[PDB]
Amino acid sequence: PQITLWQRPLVTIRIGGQLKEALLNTGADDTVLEEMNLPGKWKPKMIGGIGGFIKVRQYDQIPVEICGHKAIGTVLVGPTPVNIIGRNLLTQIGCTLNF
Amino acid sequence: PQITLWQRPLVTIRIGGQLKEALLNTGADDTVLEEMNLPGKWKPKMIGGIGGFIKVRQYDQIPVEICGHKAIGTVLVGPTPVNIIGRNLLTQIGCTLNF
Ligand SMILES: CC(C)(C)NC(=O)[C@@H]1C[C@@H]2CCCC[C@@H]2CN1C[C@@H](O)[C@H](Cc1ccccc1)NC(=O)[C@H](CC(N)=O)NC(=O)c1ccc2ccccc2n1
Repeated sequence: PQITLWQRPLVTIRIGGQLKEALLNTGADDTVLEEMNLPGKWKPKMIGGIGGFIKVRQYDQIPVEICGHKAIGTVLVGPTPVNIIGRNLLTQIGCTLNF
Repeated sequence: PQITLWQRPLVTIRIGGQLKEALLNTGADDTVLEEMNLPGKWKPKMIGGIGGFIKVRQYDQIPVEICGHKAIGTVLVGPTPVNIIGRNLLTQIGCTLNF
């Protein structure tokens, strides 16, 4: 589809069997989701942004469905105010910026 | 142009007479540049990111050129790990998300 930027780019995503509201983020390397109890092995990690770093748990090859499209990759989970879908997954659903 | 997301979406911008590199960011509402001197009166503001809140200097109605396209709006200057162009300026140059 085509998404304008007047409003925050919120879309519906399906992960771990649940449907969630995530923000499309060209400015995020990784994908960070609100704390949730996922199955699987996970390594500890530190990621930063404006304001500093926060510790998150890293899960690999997690199947995610973004607005109908299907992708699968790394997902960081932690103390975040919103679900951030980063470039790692955006590339997988053929998403681009145009102006 | 059509920018893919296999690599950080960086672009060259021109502002205050200088050139700086900036990350086109759809997940950001505001535009925050690293600490630099800009003409004009400025007001103290605070913004929150993933790592928390930070203090910034706000400049309104400032002209910015993003890959040749002109935009005029608020620009926040503070201690950020990188220069980011937000939705307030991306909308001005008719930028969208596609896939
Ligand atoms: C600029 C401002 C208006 C304050 N907004 C934002 O920061 C909003 C805030 C939202 C609510 C909280 C959760 C994140 C979302 C999305 N972000 C936008 C979002 O695009 C933000 C922009 C950014 C880019 C580079 C450096 C810092 C910050 N990206 C991020 O926060 C991602 C998070 C991640 N680990 O994937 N960080 C990075 O992509 C990133 C890249 C390089 C870095 C180098 C050193 C230190 C930290 C670095 N972080």
